[PDB]
Amino acid sequence: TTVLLDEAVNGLNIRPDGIYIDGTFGRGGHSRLILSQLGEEGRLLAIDRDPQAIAVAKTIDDPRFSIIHGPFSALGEYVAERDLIGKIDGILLDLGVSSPQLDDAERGFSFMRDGPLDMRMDPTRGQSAAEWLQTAEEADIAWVLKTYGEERFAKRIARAIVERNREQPMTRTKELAEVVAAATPVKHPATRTFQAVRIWVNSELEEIEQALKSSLNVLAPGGRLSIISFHSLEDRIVKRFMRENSRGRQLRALGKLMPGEEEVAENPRARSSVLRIAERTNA
Amino acid sequence: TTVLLDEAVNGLNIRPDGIYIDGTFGRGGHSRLILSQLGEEGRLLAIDRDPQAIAVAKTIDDPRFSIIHGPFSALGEYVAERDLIGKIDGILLDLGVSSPQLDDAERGFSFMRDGPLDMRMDPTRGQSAAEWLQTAEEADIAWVLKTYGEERFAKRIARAIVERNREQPMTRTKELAEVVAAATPVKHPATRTFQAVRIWVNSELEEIEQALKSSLNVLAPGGRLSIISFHSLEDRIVKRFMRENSRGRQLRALGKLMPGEEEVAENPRARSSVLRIAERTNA
Ligand SMILES: C[S@@+](CC[C@H](N)C(=O)[O-])C[C@H]1O[C@@H](n2cnc3c(N)ncnc32)[C@H](O)[C@@H]1O
Ligand SMILES: C[S@@+](CC[C@H](N)C(=O)[O-])C[C@H]1O[C@@H](n2cnc3c(N)ncnc32)[C@H](O)[C@@H]1O
Ligand SMILES: Nc1ccn([C@@H]2O[C@H](CO)[C@@H](O)[C@H]2O)c(=O)n1
Ligand SMILES: Nc1ccn([C@@H]2O[C@H](CO)[C@@H](O)[C@H]2O)c(=O)n1
Repeated sequence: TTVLLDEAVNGLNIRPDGIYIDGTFGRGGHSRLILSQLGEEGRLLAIDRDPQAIAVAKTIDDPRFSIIHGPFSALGEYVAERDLIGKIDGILLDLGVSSPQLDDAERGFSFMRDGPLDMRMDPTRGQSAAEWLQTAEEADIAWVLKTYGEERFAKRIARAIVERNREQPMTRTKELAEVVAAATPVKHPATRTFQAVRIWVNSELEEIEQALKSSLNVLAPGGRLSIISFHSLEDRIVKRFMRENSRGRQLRALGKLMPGEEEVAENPRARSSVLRIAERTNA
Repeated sequence: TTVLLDEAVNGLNIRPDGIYIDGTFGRGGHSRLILSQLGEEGRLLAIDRDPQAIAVAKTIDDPRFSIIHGPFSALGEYVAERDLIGKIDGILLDLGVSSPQLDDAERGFSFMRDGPLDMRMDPTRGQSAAEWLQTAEEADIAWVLKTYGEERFAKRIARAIVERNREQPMTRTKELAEVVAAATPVKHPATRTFQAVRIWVNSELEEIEQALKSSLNVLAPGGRLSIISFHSLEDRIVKRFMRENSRGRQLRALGKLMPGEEEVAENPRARSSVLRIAERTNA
């Protein structure tokens, strides 16, 4: 069994007639897993901001299942639209990018394979990486790199980026990667930068914050939160939130699980993953 | 699934040909569960200081299984006796009393049903509760009550106990319970006292400390620690130990799980249980 799949689903404490949210449908792994544990009175409501994820979800032929296209920050609204306030028995969030977003160079997440410098989980709307970098001030880019990338060279990288875009506007991931490599002495030099930019383009951290906030208001008594963070910056947020809300009383923190050596050798990208689980009290 | 059984066993990350220790055999629940996941090359070594537990283990007819009668603090020695140093793939400890110890009034753990004031997990040796209380100084008893019981009234309770034993030596659990109730104003008054005395008679906290210490030396690379604490005083120890030894590098802490509302309503005594999991690194 794995932390990432088996433990995360366990965390939801599924009952057959319960009502669950998969806030990060992706390719339906968790969703299918949850559905297989639901009875005929069970209900699964799924969310994803990525159209391709919606395209997968669309094919699921189950009257108990539905999908919403939008950010999981609007979780509270979705639940209100359906008069489900206080009737959610579990919310699962499997945070970060999907494998298709990573593997399809055209989605523009990769500095390894060339593609449009995009980085949007939802390319239907909002500002792309290229546009953001094309308009942003040096100080802005620097702050993004330091805060979301933990990039020591944020200032010089931001400088080099601004200069480049002043002279020859960047449009492709490989251009960005090459500018970052050049700007830095000498892992790959552009990794943290790409993470920082991605996190900015997608508001990933604030998204998590807002979803966690709304979760308290939508959960039934005994309702579960089962949240997988991909890396430290997300996890910091999940931990802070569970800590603040369980000390005293609206939540009871039920703990935290990380993948062992075997699971990480089996799956490399699980390296920094952290599952956290909590439960809505009666307060 | 439960934290107490399913999650704890998951924590061991069992491979079919691995070598595991169940340090708290009890009635063989975990042991049977582990065995069912072992192949023909697998090995389970079990420990318990309680003869009745040995009497259960004895009936298990499996060449892969063996039982040792002694404190789990001697874990390191047992493993050395068998030339298994560095070859243990997992150690499970399910801490505290067994249900039979609780339910059999004659074992003298209960202030509800009368029995000999004993409280020994291993009645074959060591000093009983009655003997300890019969010889101990007021200040000693007081310290035990405060530290292991978190009993506010430790001083007056210790005083009353000393006086009682000076006049009419206590020999039965109900005598102790009545003395404690009388000594205190007015839950049940004797609960914390009984816990404190039990913990002293059995050295439960130091036992845990020593076993954790030896575990580092016996574990193979990737070897697991899966430890269930029954209450806060044990858990404090497990947490401290995993924290100290994973910051920097001999252990990697893999997290912590607590039972949710449902599991605690299903099982009352799981109320304060905490599962912690770790893994031996290569250091
Ligand atoms: C790590 S994948 C989850 C994969 C899924 N658990 C599975 O088994 O296939 C994360 C998914 O959540 C989506 N996502 C990430 N953040 C989101 C957000 N803030 N709002 C809506 N969807 C989001 C991504 O588009 C991606 O498809
Ligand atoms: C909570 S019961 C474990 C029950 C077991 N997990 C099962 O499934 O049946 C704890 C057992 O561990 C034993 N035990 C507790 N502390 C011990 C110690 N320090 N050394 C050896 N055995 C101990 C007790 O005698 C008791 O039988
Ligand atoms: N609608 C929007 C979207 C993005 N921004 C960008 O936010 C950054 C603030 O550090 C700056 O980089 C700024 O360009 C904005 O100002 N308005
Ligand atoms: N072999 C032993 C066993 C127990 N004790 C008891 O340990 C307590 C120290 O606070 C005191 O209560 C003391 O009686 C001891 O001194 N020697």
